[PDB]
Amino acid sequence: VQLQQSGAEVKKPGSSVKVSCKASGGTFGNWSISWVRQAPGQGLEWMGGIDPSRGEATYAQKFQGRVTITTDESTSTAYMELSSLRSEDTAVYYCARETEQGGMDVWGQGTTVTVSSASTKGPSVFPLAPSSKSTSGGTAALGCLVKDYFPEPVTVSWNSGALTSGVHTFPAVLQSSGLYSLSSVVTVPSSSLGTQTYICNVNHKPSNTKVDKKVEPKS
Amino acid sequence: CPFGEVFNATRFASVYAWNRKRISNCVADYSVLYNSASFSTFKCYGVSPTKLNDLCFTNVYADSFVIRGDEVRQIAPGQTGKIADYNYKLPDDFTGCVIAWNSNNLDSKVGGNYNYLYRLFRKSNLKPFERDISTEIYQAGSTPCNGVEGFNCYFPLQSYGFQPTNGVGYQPYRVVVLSFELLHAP
Amino acid sequence: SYELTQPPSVSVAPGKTARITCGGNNIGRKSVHWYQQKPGQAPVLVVYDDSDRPSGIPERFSGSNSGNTATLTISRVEAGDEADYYCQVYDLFSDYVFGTGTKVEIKRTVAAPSVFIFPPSDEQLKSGTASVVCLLNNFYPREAKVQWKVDNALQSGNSQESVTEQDSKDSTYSLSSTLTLSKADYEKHKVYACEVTHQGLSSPVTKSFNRGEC
Repeated sequence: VQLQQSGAEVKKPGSSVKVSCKASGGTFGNWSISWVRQAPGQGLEWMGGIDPSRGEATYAQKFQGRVTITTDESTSTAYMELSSLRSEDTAVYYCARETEQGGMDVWGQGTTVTVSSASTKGPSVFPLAPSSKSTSGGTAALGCLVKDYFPEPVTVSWNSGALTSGVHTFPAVLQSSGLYSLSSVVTVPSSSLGTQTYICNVNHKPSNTKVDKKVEPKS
Repeated sequence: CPFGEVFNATRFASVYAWNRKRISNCVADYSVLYNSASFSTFKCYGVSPTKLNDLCFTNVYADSFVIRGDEVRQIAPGQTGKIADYNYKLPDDFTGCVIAWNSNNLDSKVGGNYNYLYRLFRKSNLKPFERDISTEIYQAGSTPCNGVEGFNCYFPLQSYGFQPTNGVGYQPYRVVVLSFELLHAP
Repeated sequence: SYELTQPPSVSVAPGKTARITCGGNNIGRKSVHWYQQKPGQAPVLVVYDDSDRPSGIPERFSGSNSGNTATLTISRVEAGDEADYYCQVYDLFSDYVFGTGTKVEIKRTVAAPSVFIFPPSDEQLKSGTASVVCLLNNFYPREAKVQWKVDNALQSGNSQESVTEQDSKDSTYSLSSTLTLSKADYEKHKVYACEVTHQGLSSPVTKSFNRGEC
């Protein structure tokens, strides 16, 4: 039995979002459904749930009055609608099956909802060039700075997947401008710096932006 | 002080027709009851709760019934909802204790247990400790019903669907309310 | 009940037994559940109904619940167990309540970071902004202090930090600090320096460059 959620959403402050959860077990059966959310770097927060065959939903105290939970009988689909969105409703939203003993069993994969006044924007990618005055252990560090994109998911690989050993791709930070920023670095043999090519492959699907950036020693 | 088969009773009443047991004066000890892990909740009002019995009291009443898990919160002073409004009402100045526990393994059945009922519609709220088992058809529109059930003319009682695979909020809970009487003639 | 308290983290050597407690008034009357969560993933139920294991969860996960404390025990801890763990109950008055979450990390010997500083690129400066990056690579423990100086002026409030998850091979962390400034300010100053404090450095290490001198 398994739960498919709808895709990521970007919303402006004040608007509303409607998220769906489709059960693969064919039909909802005789079990209850909860919705749970989790803001970046925070814990899990129950918002409400419903007995699909009972048609009346209940909601956490906060959220009461701006969350609506409903189910589509024929399609085996649950819905959570949150309105008057605000920045702090930026979160991953989960649906989950409630258990007979008071827990949650099968979880959907999560739906990212970003609430912001920012507009979709692809990153620009800047080199973090290996130091010329460089380093014993024989090890040099280089990388790429993936600056001010929106919204959130950027992926980064090196040399199209051939380079993974020394790679650290940091979680993004949100800048006060409202745009996100990330770096990815890798330690390499300083011997290799004039011969081996290092390319960071950046993908920002929300803006259809892919960039391959060669990083090499500066002049 | 014979709290035995109050809690033990194989058989519990619907909340709209809640049961009542009169308990006057004998030896009643709250040292085990209050701390039992066998209850999901046990909360006292007007009593020194976690200071338990040094009370004395003239009569104690035990009211027992079954409701849905997410309605147990209505069995408390000053609450609102179908249960507190139309079924079992505690007074604001309530003095006594509220004990509940999950009874999914006794009260829910694979086809649904339609034996437990609650009052859905009522012309007015109950006063504290009133018990209304009347079954007048509820006139929901402006046209009188004359005892037919068609549209806007509703049988006032609805059945819980108690179904054992539902989440715990939809599962049946057995409730025991202990009211400490006292009055002015001990 | 209503609120569930968890320690922010437990730190355990490989093969030892981790214990994650979960406090709540009369939690022993409730049916405690525990979830494991790894980055970018949905929570996974690992213990339900105080002490039962779903199919597929290893033998090493155990649960208990008595009185005012519930506990998740992880025997013979390995790197695969690095994750956030949440306890959870249904309360009749507060509905579904989750604990604040405990991060399990693998304990390891002290390792000092390798420090690297990166100047802004000529490409970026063209657009009006300068980012200066400081990298702290492969250290333990996680606590570290990064201080930025520009011609000896301490920078306060204009940097953002980001840290990786604990590495599953060497149990270390890595950290980047990015200092933002305008192109005009960047090009008014000469000496850019990143000063790092860490256990396992006997004194702070400073990496620095001079603007224009490479």
